[PDB]
Amino acid sequence: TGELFFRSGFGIGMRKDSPWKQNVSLSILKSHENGFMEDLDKTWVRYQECDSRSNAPATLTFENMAGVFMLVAGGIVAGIFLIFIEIAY
Amino acid sequence: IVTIHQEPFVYVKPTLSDGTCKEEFTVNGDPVKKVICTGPNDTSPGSPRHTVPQCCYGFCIDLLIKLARTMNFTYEVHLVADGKFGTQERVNNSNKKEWNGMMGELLSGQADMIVAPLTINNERAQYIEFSKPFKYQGLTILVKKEIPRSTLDSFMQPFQSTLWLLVGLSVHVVAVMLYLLDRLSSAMWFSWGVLLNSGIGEGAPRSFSARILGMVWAGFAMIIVASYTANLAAFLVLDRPEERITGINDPRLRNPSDKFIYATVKQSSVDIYFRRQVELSTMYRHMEKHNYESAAEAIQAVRDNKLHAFIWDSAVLEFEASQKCDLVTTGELFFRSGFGIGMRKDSPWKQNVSLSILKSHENGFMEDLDKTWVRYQEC
Amino acid sequence: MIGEVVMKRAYMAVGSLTINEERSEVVDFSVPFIETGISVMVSRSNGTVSPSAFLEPFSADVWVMMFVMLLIVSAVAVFVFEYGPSFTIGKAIWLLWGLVFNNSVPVQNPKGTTSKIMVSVWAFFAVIFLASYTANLAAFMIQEEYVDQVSGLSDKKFQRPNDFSPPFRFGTVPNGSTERNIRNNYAEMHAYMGKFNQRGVDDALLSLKTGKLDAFIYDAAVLNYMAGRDEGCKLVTIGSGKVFASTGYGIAIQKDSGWKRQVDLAILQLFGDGEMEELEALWLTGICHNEKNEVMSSQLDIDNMAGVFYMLGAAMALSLITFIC
Amino acid sequence: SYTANLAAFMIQEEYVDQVSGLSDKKFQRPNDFSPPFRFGTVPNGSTERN
Amino acid sequence: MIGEVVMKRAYMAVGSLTINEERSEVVDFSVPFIETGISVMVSRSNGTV
Amino acid sequence: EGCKLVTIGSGKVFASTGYGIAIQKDSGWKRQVDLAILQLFGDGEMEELE
Ligand SMILES: O=C(O)[C@H]1CN(CCCP(=O)(O)O)CCN1
Ligand SMILES: O=C(O)[C@H]1CN(CCCP(=O)(O)O)CCN1
Ligand SMILES: *[C@@H]1O[C@H](CO)[C@@H](O)[C@H](O)[C@H]1NC(C)=O
Repeated sequence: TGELFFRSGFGIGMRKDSPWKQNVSLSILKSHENGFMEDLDKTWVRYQECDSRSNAPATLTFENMAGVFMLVAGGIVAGIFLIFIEIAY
Repeated sequence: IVTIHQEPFVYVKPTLSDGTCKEEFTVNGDPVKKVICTGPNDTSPGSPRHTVPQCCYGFCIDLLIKLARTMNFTYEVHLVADGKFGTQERVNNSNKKEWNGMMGELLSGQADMIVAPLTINNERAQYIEFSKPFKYQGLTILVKKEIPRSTLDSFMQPFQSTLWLLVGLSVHVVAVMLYLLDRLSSAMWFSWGVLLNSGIGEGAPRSFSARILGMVWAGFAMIIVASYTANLAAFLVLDRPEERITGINDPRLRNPSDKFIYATVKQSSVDIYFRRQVELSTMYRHMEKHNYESAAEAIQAVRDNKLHAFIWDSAVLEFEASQKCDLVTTGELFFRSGFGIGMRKDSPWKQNVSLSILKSHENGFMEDLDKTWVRYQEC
Repeated sequence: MIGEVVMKRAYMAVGSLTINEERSEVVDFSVPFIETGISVMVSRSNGTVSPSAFLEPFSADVWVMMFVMLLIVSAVAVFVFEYGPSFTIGKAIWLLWGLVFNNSVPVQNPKGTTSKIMVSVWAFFAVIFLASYTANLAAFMIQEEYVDQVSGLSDKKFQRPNDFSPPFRFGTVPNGSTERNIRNNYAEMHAYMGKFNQRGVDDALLSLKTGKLDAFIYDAAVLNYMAGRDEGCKLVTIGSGKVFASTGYGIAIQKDSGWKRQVDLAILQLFGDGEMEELEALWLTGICHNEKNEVMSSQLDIDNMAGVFYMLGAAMALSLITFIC
Repeated sequence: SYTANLAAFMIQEEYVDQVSGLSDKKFQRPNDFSPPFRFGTVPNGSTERN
Repeated sequence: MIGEVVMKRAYMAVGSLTINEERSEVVDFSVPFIETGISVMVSRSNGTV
Repeated sequence: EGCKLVTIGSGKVFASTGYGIAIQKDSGWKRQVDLAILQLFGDGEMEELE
């Protein structure tokens, strides 16, 4: 959730006065230019197993509207006794 | 005393033939104090620049009368010439910037005091002296409320003509199929009655191959009706008028376009505030070509579908919107300030005036004044 | 600017200068203060209602449960009535089915006082069920917009657009860095894009709006700036997370200059303090950037009501099959 | 149409009494309406003295 | 704070200091940076009838 | 907690006053200090502080 804040980047750390800074930076730039970084991203960080979108409104489940069935069951249980008494009288 | 024309605070009306204000009484049954202030006509002087007297009254006049009674001194009220509040600007002559309006008149000595809704800001606080604010207020925006109309087309809106035609074909198809499966007008009547729920006909499809079709048709009709009702309800709910500005930070105000027009009164505190801002250059540039010469004129223009928004003091806009029933103040107050009495530096009235203002605020005299001249909310 | 810096006529260059493998052997770049790359901009969509939305309000448990309950109620009513055409088991089911669906189809009333109470209770249940279904369907009609985004220069829509619906017709401005990068990386895409060359960036937006184009490939920063100030917010970029050949805007400095370390430290300090976000808030953010998808519920079409028609056709076919048997 | 319009009209919001403040009949004449308005302040202060 | 200012032990008093007719004969106040007074606080009402 | 309370508008306030800075009875600093405060009302820093 939210928008990215404190934009930064990942880099290779080295000690000062190390004879690898320029070559490492040039190699990183070349990899960016020639699409090696894109291939690496598509190989390791690339997955859409379960996407997301605007969730639909909730649907009424059995427990959400389990009152009408109980009311009708009570009505039928009362009606059986009513018919029994009517036949008996 | 130099005063300006502000409806909530300074009412200006023509005098009678004999040269006296018409007698008037308030609701409680008390006279309304009035004074004779000599000033030009409502419009610009121009050729007929005769200064015909026009006695004025209002909340500011009552405050001035109270101040005069508290400390023994006589007054002589008059209106300003240019009809502006005051600002610093250059002239076509050598570059010697000078004030105009009430501020210029006070500085030039033509007036000894200012009694009017004058805001307190740093620009004009370096030349004159202000007393304690006798009314705290801010800056607000006034717009015209839109009538809540319904933009609904004919009843056919929820369903496109193709769907209507398909339903019409389908009803006939089901009727004919049921008639054929029976072995007729009876099938068509039954289908129409089921679809429209009219209870016409006595069709009895005893065939076991037609009861299922009839049940399916009834379910389809119920589903269609429910879908139509739900779509109509959803469309009606989501049909609302466009939102208002709702504050000065509205993106619409940030980006000025010919579609939306907003301005204020030329040579006022609002103009200085907008010009001094560094992040509001676009708004100031847009408003520079639409500012009006008076508050009443701007109110009338906004009322008659000519101005979209008017930025002005809250104390005046609230009163205006409480007696029109068609104007509304939108947004939150910004640039909070107060109204004070302006005077020249080194005058023997500043301390006494400030003490009198504080005493009036504490005792409750100010309140009364607000109730008498303000707080008329009827909308 | 690069020539001026190299020619010693200036010490630093401030502006929208890109960093790349070349152009660095003659000038030293500082830490970038803004990201950029090769992104794709496409027009926004709205979306409609699902064909099966007419079954969304109730779960399947509900429909089957109500079916079984109706069968049980019909059987109980028949048994109670058992204690010319007085009543039948096959007619009670028809009457109950008609009652459930707004009670439109003609039915035959029972001839028993006891059965009348059961019929009334079933009618009450049916009215409650219909009201609940209508309310849920009305609630479901509130549909928001959906952003049909793409992975970006890595999906079949760009690699093989000729094996699906009419091609996306993605295009870019030729004779530029982006075209060279596309040619060097993906020859097939560059060859295919030759039929959608756009002269300028101003006309690209008009072409996309009209419908002549479906995707514009260009620099990320320029595309974001243009999208921010759209007259209707109908254009949206692909996103910062999916950008090809990412780079940044930097400050050109003289080679082996002692100010490079201080400049980079100052830029990093500005990033840490939070001044960059404030600057982008007023200089880069457009009219509409932090906006959701408008609901703007639309009407119903044949595609929207496809499920109901399919169910009706299936029921008709089943009826015909039963008649044949 | 009637059902749809009624459903649309069923949406309601909150409202404020919008009392003038120490100048309306609620505070001046509490007995006209339900006398027990139950409004008070903190004693031994500037507000009570005022 | 008012006593400290009067007693010459301080030059200014910064805080939530209210301006009034009294207390002004011994010290001089500046332009107020915040407004206040007497106000009424009440709960909210549903109002859905 | 819960945002169940509310207060009347600033316009409907009785015995309005303000918060100030106490200074010596006779001192030129005030003449400048006031201006400084007014400056804060022009640049808009008061709104941000609030
Ligand atoms: O590095 C630069 O010089 C500028 C120029 N860029 C335009 C790129 C044009 P194309 O991608 O080659 O078609 C925009 C910002 N960077
Ligand atoms: O007077 C002051 O210096 C302070 C004290 N105030 C408290 C007022 C409490 P009550 O209303 O009189 O009971 C708050 C700010 N001003
Ligand atoms: C860095 O690269 C240069 C060629 O660009 C090479 O001569 C040098 O040996 C490299 N440095 C190291 C430490 O390998």
